[PDB]
Amino acid sequence: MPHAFKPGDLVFAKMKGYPHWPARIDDIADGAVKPPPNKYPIFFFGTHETAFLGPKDLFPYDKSKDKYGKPNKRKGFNEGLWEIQNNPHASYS
Repeated sequence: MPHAFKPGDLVFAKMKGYPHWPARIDDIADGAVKPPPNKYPIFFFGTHETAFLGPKDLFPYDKSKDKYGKPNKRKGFNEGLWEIQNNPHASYS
């Protein structure tokens, strides 16, 4: 059975006006800004942007990749597909 989301989990993350996007649940570094309550820090592959999202917008990668893991015109997306498949836990600073 599923657990709660934890840092390192791989997802497609959905925001308004964008396709479901390859992403990970990030850790929060010591001294870094924490997310609001009930929100997780989402690192978006390819763009390397962070947003704060709730579970309603987070689709586990394994289950969802056959639907969402296809090339997209949007800037950073295909780069994001490479990262999530090939080095999803690397530092992208």
